[PDB]
Amino acid sequence: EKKVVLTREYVINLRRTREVSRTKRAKYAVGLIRRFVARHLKVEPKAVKLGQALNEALWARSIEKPPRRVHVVVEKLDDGTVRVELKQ
Amino acid sequence: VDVKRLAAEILGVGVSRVKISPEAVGRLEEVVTKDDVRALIDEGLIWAEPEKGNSRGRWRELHEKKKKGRRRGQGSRKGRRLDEEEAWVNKMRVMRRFLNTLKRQGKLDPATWRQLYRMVKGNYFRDLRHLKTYINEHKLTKEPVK
Amino acid sequence: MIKRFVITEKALRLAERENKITIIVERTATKKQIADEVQRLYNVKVEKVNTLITPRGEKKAYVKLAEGYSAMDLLTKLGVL
Amino acid sequence: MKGTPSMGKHNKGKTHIRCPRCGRHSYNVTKKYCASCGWGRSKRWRRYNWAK
Amino acid sequence: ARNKPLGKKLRLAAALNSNRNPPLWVIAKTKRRVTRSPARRHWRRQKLKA
RNA sequence: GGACGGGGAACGAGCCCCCGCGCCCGUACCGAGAACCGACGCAGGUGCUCCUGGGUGAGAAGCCCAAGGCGGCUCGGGUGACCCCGGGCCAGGGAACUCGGCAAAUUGGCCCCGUAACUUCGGGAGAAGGGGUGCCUGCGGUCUUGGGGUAUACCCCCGGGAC
RNA sequence: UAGUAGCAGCGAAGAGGGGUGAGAAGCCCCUCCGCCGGAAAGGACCAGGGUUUCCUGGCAACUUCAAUAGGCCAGGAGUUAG
RNA sequence: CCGUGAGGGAAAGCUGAAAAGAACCCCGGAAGGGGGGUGAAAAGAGCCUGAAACCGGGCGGCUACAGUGGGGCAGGCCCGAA
RNA sequence: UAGGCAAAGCCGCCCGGUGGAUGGCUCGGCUCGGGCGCCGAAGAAGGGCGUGGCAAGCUGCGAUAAGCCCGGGGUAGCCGCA
Ligand SMILES: [Mg+2]
Ligand SMILES: [Mg+2]
Ligand SMILES: [Mg+2]
Ligand SMILES: [Mg+2]
Ligand SMILES: [Mg+2]
Ligand SMILES: [Mg+2]
Ligand SMILES: [Mg+2]
Ligand SMILES: [Mg+2]
Ligand SMILES: [Mg+2]
Ligand SMILES: [Mg+2]
Ligand SMILES: [Mg+2]
Ligand SMILES: [Mg+2]
Ligand SMILES: [Mg+2]
Ligand SMILES: [Mg+2]
Ligand SMILES: [Mg+2]
Ligand SMILES: [Mg+2]
Ligand SMILES: [Mg+2]
Ligand SMILES: [Mg+2]
Ligand SMILES: [Mg+2]
Ligand SMILES: [Mg+2]
Ligand SMILES: [Mg+2]
Ligand SMILES: [Mg+2]
Ligand SMILES: [Mg+2]
Ligand SMILES: [Mg+2]
Ligand SMILES: [Mg+2]
Ligand SMILES: [Mg+2]
Ligand SMILES: [Mg+2]
Ligand SMILES: [Zn+2]
Repeated sequence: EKKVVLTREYVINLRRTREVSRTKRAKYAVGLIRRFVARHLKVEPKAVKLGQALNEALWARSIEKPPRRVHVVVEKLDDGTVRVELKQ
Repeated sequence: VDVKRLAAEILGVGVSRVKISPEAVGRLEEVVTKDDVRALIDEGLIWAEPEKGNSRGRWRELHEKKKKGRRRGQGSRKGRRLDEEEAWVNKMRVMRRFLNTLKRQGKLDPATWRQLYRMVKGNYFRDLRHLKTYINEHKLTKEPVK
Repeated sequence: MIKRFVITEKALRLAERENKITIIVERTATKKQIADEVQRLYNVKVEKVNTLITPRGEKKAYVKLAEGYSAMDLLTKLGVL
Repeated sequence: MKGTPSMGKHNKGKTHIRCPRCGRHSYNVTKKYCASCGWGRSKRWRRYNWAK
Repeated sequence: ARNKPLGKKLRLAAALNSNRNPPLWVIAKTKRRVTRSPARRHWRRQKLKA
């Protein structure tokens, strides 16, 4: 029922995951995406909602090997929340 | 209450395989009895996920290859596979029951039977085929043994 | 010898479904004495008596009445329900 | 080994139980008498003058 | 233990019956002078020598 | 339980049908990297005491995965200096290190060939030393387990298993 | 001393979405990811412990952090034999 | 309560004459806070008095080119009602 | 040149928080003097368990269980500490 006011596509580069401890990389990538979306959509990082396909993509190779980049679609809602989903 | 604990008992599966639909979150707080859980199972709001059986497709393909002689070379053996003591038991029974039948049928005289019996016990013969050839070569029977 | 009746959720379920009354008796009462006491006091017939001693040290008897007497009716008559 | 690891073996056995006469945790079950009141070996109550 | 003697079980029953604080109306009746019970204990900390 | 004896009654069973009685105490739960002992919701001890599917494999080894359970050996995030603890690699040299090859490294399974002095004749011995090892396509052998062929072994045909 | 040491080391770990709630990384549900699987982990059970079991409610204290959770607290219940 | 046991073993007194034990309003998730009450006095149930160490705030003096505490003399700032 | 003018820090007083000293109180102790002096198979002392409407401990009591009967004292209140 929530209306969409803005739609954008981004390629988020996740190469920073290769510079942090191997034991946390997939979780770290979730934080990278929230900070990216909050920066490019001017919202707080807790206002960013990740889609299931995006979460599954980040974890597809377990905690150590998230992908190097993700192509996502970002939707801003009429109430100020933001949805991020894998482009597919 | 813990609905998964009750559902697992009713469904007869592990708690690790009981799935409760998120659409029934409103109704989970009202569960009191196992009959209440039986209502939710009947409505399809609680079910059991099918168990995993390890797939044997790869094994069955490999099993056929091994029957044709593959993947059993020198580099794939790490210990003893042939039971030598069991092989002796089979070798004695194969030879003795052949010789004892020939004597019971009158095709072998007891003197010749005893010599062959002791020669079988003495590891003279490699296998039943070798024993037959010796019998045929030395005319130890009136007619050749097949 | 009878101290009180047990009127819990489990006890009431056993009254309706299995024709049993649940009582607390003196800890030294035996199954023979419990059956005699129930028959004398309430004029019923006892089929069998199961007993246990609770973790609080009290003896509880599940007393099954014979098939002509109602455990639910007896509790109502006594006014303990 | 004599310290903490050996304390692990004091979890299951007993030397004494409760005495029926005096009620203390002092009845030596193997010796069959009470270390406090002497019940089981002495019909008189054990109490020494060196004890206050 | 699973296999208990009754005499020990009855001493355990007594400790279970006594392990509780004074009722709230006792606190009111004594103007908050009586709030604790010496028989109050926790099964993990204060061990019975039963 | 049986046998071998002694005594007694006129009835009467180890068989069939049928009737009656079976008191007292324990029974929850943990049973341990949080229910026991160690002052603790303690990497110890008690108890891994008894039981455990599939693949690989000599293996109740390790590794991977079921049944079943767990993410509670009860802090989270960011950064990616030094230094510390625990790991990986390092040209040329190869014990020059050091009390000392400490530590690390080398070797490593299985099959074949081969194996010295000495010796209490048993051993030494896996002495030492040399070689082989994957995958695929076919062709064989030795057995085993059923069934069908005159058919109890042999022989022929069909299905499965091991080497 | 000092808002300092420790809350690392003993070969598992979390993440997304939803619900509850004054308040949620942590409670409940699903999905994804992982660890054990002849076992610090699954099945049974002796001693010892003694109510820690189960239900409802709760969060002053207790849990090396948090908490709406809990072996904690309050109230109720539960152990049946030739 | 400690020790298997023989044995060993603490801490911990005080509202007020009278509960008159804090109505009622606002805020807080709650402990509670503000206002407003009772009493001669909050003495407020964590209850007579309420010291020092210790910590917070206010005030006086000093404070980043000058090595510390104590005494005497001289001076600056501040207090100096009884 | 000094003042406006100040960092962190120091000293002193006031107020507050913490703490529980001091002072007052005392149904407790201690010492001395006087009296009185055995209980138990008619089952003692001691212990365990139970016992209250809401009751955990102490005290009392014993399945007749903070109690039952008779008499005397005591008259209007009572249901121990509380
Ligand atoms: Mg291979
Ligand atoms: Mg041999
Ligand atoms: Mg029973
Ligand atoms: Mg010693
Ligand atoms: Mg002993
Ligand atoms: Mg313990
Ligand atoms: Mg059980
Ligand atoms: Mg722990
Ligand atoms: Mg599973
Ligand atoms: Mg950290
Ligand atoms: Mg090198
Ligand atoms: Mg040298
Ligand atoms: Mg040198
Ligand atoms: Mg070495
Ligand atoms: Mg640190
Ligand atoms: Mg592992
Ligand atoms: Mg964790
Ligand atoms: Mg694994
Ligand atoms: Mg294994
Ligand atoms: Mg286990
Ligand atoms: Mg529980
Ligand atoms: Mg609960
Ligand atoms: Mg509790
Ligand atoms: Mg005061
Ligand atoms: Mg003056
Ligand atoms: Mg300053
Ligand atoms: Mg007595
Ligand atoms: Zn004694």
